[PDB]
Amino acid sequence: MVETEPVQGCRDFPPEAMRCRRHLFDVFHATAKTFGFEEYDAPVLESEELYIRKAGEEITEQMFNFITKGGHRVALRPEMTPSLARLLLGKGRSLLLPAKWYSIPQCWRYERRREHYQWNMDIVGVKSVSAEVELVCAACWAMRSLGLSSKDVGIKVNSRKVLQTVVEQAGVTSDKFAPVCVIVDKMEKIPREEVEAQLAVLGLEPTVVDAITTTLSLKSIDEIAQRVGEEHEAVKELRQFFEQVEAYGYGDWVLFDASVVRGLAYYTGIVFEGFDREGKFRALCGGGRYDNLLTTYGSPTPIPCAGFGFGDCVIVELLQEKRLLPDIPHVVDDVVIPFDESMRPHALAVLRRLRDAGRSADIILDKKKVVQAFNYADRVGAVRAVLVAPEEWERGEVQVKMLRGFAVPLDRLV
Amino acid sequence: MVETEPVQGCRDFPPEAMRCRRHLFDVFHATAKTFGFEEYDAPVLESEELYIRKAGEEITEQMFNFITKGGHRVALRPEMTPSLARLLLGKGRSLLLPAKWYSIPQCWRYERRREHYQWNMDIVGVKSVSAEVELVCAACWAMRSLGLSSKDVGIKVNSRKVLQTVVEQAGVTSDKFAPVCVIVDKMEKIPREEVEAQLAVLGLEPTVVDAITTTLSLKSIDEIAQRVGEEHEAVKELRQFFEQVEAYGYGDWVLFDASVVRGLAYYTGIVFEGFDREGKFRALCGGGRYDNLLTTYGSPTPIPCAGFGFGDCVIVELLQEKRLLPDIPHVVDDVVIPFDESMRPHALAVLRRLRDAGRSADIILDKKKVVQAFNYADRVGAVRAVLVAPEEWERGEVQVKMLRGFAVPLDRLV
Ligand SMILES: N[C@@H](Cc1c[nH]c[nH+]1)C(=O)O
Ligand SMILES: N[C@@H](Cc1c[nH]c[nH+]1)C(=O)O
Ligand SMILES: Cc1nc(N)ccc1Br
Ligand SMILES: Cc1nc(N)ccc1Br
Repeated sequence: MVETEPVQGCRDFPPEAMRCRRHLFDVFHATAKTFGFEEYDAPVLESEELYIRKAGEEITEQMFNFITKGGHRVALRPEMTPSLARLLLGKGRSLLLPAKWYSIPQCWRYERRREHYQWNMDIVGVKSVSAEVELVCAACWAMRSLGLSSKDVGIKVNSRKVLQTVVEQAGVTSDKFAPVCVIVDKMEKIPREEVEAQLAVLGLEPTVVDAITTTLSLKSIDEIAQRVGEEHEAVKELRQFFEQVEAYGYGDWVLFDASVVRGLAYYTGIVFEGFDREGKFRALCGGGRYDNLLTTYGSPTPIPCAGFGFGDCVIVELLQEKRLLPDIPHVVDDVVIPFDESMRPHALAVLRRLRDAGRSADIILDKKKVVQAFNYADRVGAVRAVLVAPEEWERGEVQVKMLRGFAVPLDRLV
Repeated sequence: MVETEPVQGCRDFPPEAMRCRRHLFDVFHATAKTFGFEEYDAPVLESEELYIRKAGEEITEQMFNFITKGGHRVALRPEMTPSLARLLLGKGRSLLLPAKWYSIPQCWRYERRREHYQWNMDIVGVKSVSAEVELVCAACWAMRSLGLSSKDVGIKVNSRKVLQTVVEQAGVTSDKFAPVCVIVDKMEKIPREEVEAQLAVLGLEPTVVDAITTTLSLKSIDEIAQRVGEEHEAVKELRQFFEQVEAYGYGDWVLFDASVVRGLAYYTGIVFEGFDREGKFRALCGGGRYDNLLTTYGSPTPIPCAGFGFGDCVIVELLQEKRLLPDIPHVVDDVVIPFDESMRPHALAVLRRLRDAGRSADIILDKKKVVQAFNYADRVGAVRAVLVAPEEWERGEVQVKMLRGFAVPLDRLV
């Protein structure tokens, strides 16, 4: 035999598993359309340039890359956001803004699974927190559409500006801010002592760290205000954020967590994460504001951006745990059963009529006995079995039977 | 700047181009559902083993492949059919047959464009030509659904068994039959003299070639019969085929062409190609019967298979040529315009109501003047603009205006 298992770390999607994936993707699509985003795509294979940010990131560290025969540096994309930036940047003044773009790219890592699908939603050209508000509400919407509630999940929200103020006041050149987020992002996962030591390696001093941990463990926006001011950008922003989410009707879904930073270098302002309220699973989704990526890529004018990624794995685990992923059995409207081979030409004409009317229909393709054909109809989840027999055809009729046996005229079938 | 162009031979799909791709994919999906096929997927990255057939094929020759860091032979799939076989074979006795599986994989080649999307439709477990009939009718259906007619296109049909009989009677061991098809497949593309010389290289003699070209240029099924018999498999098959397609209502779409072989090694019986009736474009789609692939992959019992691939490029060129690809402008049902920032909380509640009712709606995310907001609504193709102003909100109303301005109650919006 040839190897029937897929390549290391990659999933097969036979029809059963594919119905589960469609169930999910359908929601990502429907949500995106509900929120007015526009679909886009770009190649899974990008130039390796695009992902060299040098902030010790997990996503750049764990990169599926290789060299073409021509000697060019390429890589299977680990995330979408850089591809988006390339596209947006490719369009100059010609891109109407604001722009709301979404996609469901397969993304790759080398190491544990090595690929996944990630819904991406991004808003371009909106300075205000109204964008983050929309994005966060989109993630909730999607989760709600999958049957989840604010009892089951929520979205932790923060701003990196708070910590930016604190880092800056510590005398630390602003270049250090990206690696500091990537290290502090590991605060939950790994112990307190082993995070400290990373910051010491990147040249930071002890009193400047104290203020980091303290601010990380601040429990409220009012507590942040005490430390930084009530008309600091972040406080006004976050109050506006929570006020807007409150008004849209999703206030029970969102909450402030000062420990939330995310592990990506490019986030400048608000950042967020979906999580289950039982503490069982990793982040359901993740995003934030990244107002300087496109300047970094060489845009002559800075372009404000915000968005998120919502993976295809954790959501499923969670939906299984909550018994919200029932087997989706296959369905087709009609199965057309010729009484025998002499009725095939006639069964085809029937098949053609049914399909013309927008119905999904099979016709039995092999030579088989009526009861075996009917069993088959049940097995593939036919709503209806349509028997084409010679005695009924002579009368201009067929025999129909609902699975979930009467004589019926041809016109009246549809 | 970073490089804004995609990697060599790969396409970007910004929203405009993506709407064109959805237009097409929608039809592939809808057709598949109409014909009762089940979606599946597998990884774009496969083991290179899977494609070593050694019949001098163009698809194996032009393979996008590389080695992982672990030293394993892998490759971006050039086609789907081998992946399908792996899947089908992975399921043993447990796969209910017949099975009808479809997918729209991106496929890859190294060399001219290096990737494309290819609708795949395959039927597994059906001995009879009813499968090829269904497949061919599916391809037509799809093309018809894109606005094309039998005046514009058709599907040339043949059987490799005819040539098999002729090759065998020439004393040529059956091993030679796969390379002979791959060479003769180049009969249209390259000149008569340069095809002859390929067959001479693979050890064939002169009189055996004469019979090949003559049979290739036979113009009718009746002419084939003269040469091989009226109850040769192929003649009975093809008559059954054309009779069945005739009965389904698509007889004007299909026709016999003895020169049709396809360039793939695995086809055993009936084979077909879509083409434009003006002689301008390459093959729109291509397929056939491959009853021994799964035996070749190590199946303990032979499993009959048939199917086709339908690329995303030629169809588009053709649809453009026939003016059947109009710009699909963006649409959204509602754009919600707060009179000003003090009306935002209220505009959100409105936004929430609209979306709850299944409508697609935006809300203006930046701070902007009403007329600029309304311009924007037009630019993104809003069907309707919904103005949330303080005088109307106090009355429990909004101002609605159709783009393709009245006071309206909130309940009555939906
Ligand atoms: N690229 C981010 C998600 C994101 C989309 N837009 C902004 N952020 C991630 O992989 O987590
Ligand atoms: N794999 C074939 C198409 C096909 C699908 N099933 C059978 N044949 C191609 O690339 O042309
Ligand atoms: C979980 C994950 N994250 C990435 N960034 C890329 C692939 C995979 Br799998
Ligand atoms: C036209 C084409 N054919 C393949 N087999 C693979 C990629 C591409 Br592009």
